[PDB]
Amino acid sequence: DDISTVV
Amino acid sequence: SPRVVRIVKSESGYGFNVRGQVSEGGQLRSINGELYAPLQHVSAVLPGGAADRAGVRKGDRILEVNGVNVEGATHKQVVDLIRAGEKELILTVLSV
Repeated sequence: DDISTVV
Repeated sequence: SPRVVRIVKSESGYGFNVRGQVSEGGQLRSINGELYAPLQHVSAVLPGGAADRAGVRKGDRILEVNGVNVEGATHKQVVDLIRAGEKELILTVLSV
């Protein structure tokens, strides 16, 4: 699965 | 077509989320009818934040970060590039 980061 | 956006960090950050694959490389996929290796993309934009004000939109695919090509890049590589500057970020994006 793809992953996410808040930047 | 690809476009360049400059974003200056608020103390809350750039105001967007980046989403995509953990690994390097992978199957090609066309974006707006043009062929690319896998691209990370913008999965959220904070209303009124720096990215929003700069014209970044949900779904934008990220082709370059700070002048470095990130076609096929790992998520870590893209995040590390986003973090390269103290306060400025330049992206090449493709809106979908």
